[PDB]
Amino acid sequence: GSEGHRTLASTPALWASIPCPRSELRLDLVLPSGQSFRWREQSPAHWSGVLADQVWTLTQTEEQLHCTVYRSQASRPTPDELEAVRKYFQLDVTLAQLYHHWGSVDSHFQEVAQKFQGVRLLRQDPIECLFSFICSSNNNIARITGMVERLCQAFGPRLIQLDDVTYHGFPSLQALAGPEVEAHLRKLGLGYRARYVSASARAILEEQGGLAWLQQLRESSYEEAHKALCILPGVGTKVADCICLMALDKPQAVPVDVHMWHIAQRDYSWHPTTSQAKGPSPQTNKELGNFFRSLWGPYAGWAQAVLFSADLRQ
DNA sequence: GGTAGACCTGGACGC
DNA sequence: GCGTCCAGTCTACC
Ligand SMILES: Nc1nc2[nH]c(N)nc2c(=O)[nH]1
Ligand SMILES: [Ca+2]
Repeated sequence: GSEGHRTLASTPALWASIPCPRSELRLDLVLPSGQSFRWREQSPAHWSGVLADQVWTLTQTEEQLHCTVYRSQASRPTPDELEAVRKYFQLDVTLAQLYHHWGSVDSHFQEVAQKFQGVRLLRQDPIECLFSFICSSNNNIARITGMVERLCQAFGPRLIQLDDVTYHGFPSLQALAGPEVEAHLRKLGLGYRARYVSASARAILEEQGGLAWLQQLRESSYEEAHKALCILPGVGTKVADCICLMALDKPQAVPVDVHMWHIAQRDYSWHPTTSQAKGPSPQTNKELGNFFRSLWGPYAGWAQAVLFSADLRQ
């Protein structure tokens, strides 16, 4: 009982709650949907992963989000620690207000959103988000998840061990810039993205001024941020958009992938207009992004997450 | 400025 | 069982 991944039932005294209705968040729809790749449902309806340099397990009831953290004497999450979670899930943003608005201007959204509530955006660490999505290009969520895992296991700080699972913090820039990192990543199966991670780690550290350069984009403008990211190797329109949206507070950023193209064509009968090409291309992708923004507004990136997540459930 | 394949790696087909 | 197909970014021309 004292060992292994905790459960709300097995270690009651070891869980603190946070007011949060299923309407505001659905762990099962958010955590495995390709925003963050480091959450695993170790026990049914119980998700474990690293949050703010500590390992947590989370599970929810109808109106509560149950949180438990592994740090020395096993205690309960403190009010400050719970605050780290509220920030991770950006709980100050009311999902119901957004859903209402989107559903109100988009018929199709209302339709889909009635069966997929609780899909919101995680507020992620810039570095993890950056490299995690560099590994996402021309790839599938299942594969990306393993790559990210092995990556953290090889270059990330070892945290704690639950059962046979050893958790690691996300690798530092210096670590990812180290010697022979690409080669090691290749043996780890990242394919040609091994070089991207390495190259981008070094470019940021030995050309852009380092971490301060990234962290600073949060205050910059979507246009600026997205522009600056494409500098980095392996970071194109999509990855840049994912980073802006998921880690830089750019809620209007709309990543364009295979899923968003299908959704556009199938549910909106969309077609590029200002672009002569009628298939994916730097031009058409850019236009699609604008179309969704024009369609959903300032939080288009969040609306996009709802449909994207629902489109995975096929 | 705007299109072609080429591209690591498996799960999933189709044959 | 073996050969496609599929889940973005970059480069080589046009
Ligand atoms: N459009 C889009 N593509 C994605 N890829 C991954 N991995 N996550 C997303 C997402 O949220 N949106
Ligand atoms: Ca594709």
